[PDB]
Amino acid sequence: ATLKTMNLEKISALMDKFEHQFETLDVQTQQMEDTMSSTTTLTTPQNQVDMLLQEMADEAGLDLDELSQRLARLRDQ
Amino acid sequence: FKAERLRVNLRLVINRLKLLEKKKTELAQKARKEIADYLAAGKDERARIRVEHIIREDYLVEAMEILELYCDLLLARFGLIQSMKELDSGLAESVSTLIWAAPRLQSEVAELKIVADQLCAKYSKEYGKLCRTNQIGTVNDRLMHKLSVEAPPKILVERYLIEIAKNYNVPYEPDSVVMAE
Amino acid sequence: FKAERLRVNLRLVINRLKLLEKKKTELAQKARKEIADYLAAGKDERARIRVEHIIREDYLVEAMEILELYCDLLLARFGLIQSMKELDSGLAESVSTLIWAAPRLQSEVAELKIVADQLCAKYSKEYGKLCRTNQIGTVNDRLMHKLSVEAPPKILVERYLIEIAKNYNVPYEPDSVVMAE
Amino acid sequence: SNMEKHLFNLKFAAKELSRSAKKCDKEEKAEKAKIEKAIQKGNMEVARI
Repeated sequence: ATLKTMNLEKISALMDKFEHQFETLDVQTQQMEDTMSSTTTLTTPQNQVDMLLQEMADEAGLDLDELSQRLARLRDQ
Repeated sequence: FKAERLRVNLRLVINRLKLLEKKKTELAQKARKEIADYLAAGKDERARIRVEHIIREDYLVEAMEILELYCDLLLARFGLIQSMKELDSGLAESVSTLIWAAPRLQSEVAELKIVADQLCAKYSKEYGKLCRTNQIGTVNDRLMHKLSVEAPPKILVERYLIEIAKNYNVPYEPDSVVMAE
Repeated sequence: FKAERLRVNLRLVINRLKLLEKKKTELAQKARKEIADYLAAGKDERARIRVEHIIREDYLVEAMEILELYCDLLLARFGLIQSMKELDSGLAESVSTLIWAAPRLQSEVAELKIVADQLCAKYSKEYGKLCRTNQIGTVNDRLMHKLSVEAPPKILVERYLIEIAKNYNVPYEPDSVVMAE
Repeated sequence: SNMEKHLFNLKFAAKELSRSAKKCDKEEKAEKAKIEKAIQKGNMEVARI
């Protein structure tokens, strides 16, 4: 009864649907990642976290503005 | 019309433009890293389009800065424009540019649309849904070009790529065909 | 039509193509082991068809990369195409290739079909259910070949087998009849 | 009257923000310690987050 109801073809289709659904869910998660990283950007700069990581790496002992100004120069050129 | 509404909305536009400028700057700084990474993995045209996004965003930032300047000028001379019925030579450029840019940035900032409406309903000489379209032919050329929608020159993009590769300590072989012209 | 819908769907297609590219790469790396094992157990033609699957998947990956490039270009010039009614020379290739590939990858990615529809309902010159079929004769040849459906050349398959056997430290006797031609 | 209760609410929100800042400070300390104990094991992304 079960196999007649839940055949192999139905299984394959259902599993493919599962896979595609969760791929779509990954896309959703990536979309939310991008947005949340864009929103909370003033409260979480990059330079600060970089400096903290470098300092704490030097401590734990392991190795790992002018740019925009020059781009402005190019824009003026 | 209501003048205090215009004044308040101008202040709000100023503040919103400040915040958006800072935010766009941060996002650009964070995306340049991605551009470098794409450059450091074979992909070259991809990073090219990314830096195209970047330069467009930076033009937007510059346009917003100029717009904030004009808005602050208008907020300063508010007392002058609130009395006279016809605008002067000093405010003509500001008003024209602002009314022309309102529909351009209506998505990023909304108060700008209200400002444009207040200015349209305030003036009648060459002002309106159709009269403004013809009377906005004296807006700032610099801002008009920065806020325009056109593919930047490939040489500028190539130079941006070269520089971004230099700063991030990564190689990049710019196309000689573009570097020549 | 709705433009914001197109923009959002383009971004979604980009992200989905990125993820699918990474996933396909991992799957290929995991299947090359199986191909080697089949080679190390007498079976040769079996591993041949398996590597055929692999090369087809890799062509798919390359096509998806190019498609992502074109989608990002379109997302960049969105501001330009959103105003003009007729496409330009720069976006012609991208639009044609994307509309031609939409029904090809409609299974792997769905948003691509919506993008193609928005572009079809947006343009009218040589655009439609039938006009597009004739106006899509300027799509990228490279992508057209990569995404095509044809048995790859046996010499390429033999070279893939030789290399996969070399890397996995296993022997393989390629057919001289194929290595000669 | 209404002004008095509103003042009470204002001061409540003030000290609430104060204690929330203190909470964020101690959480910063905790995260700084967690990154220390995590970087030792060779995790770069965990440390970054």
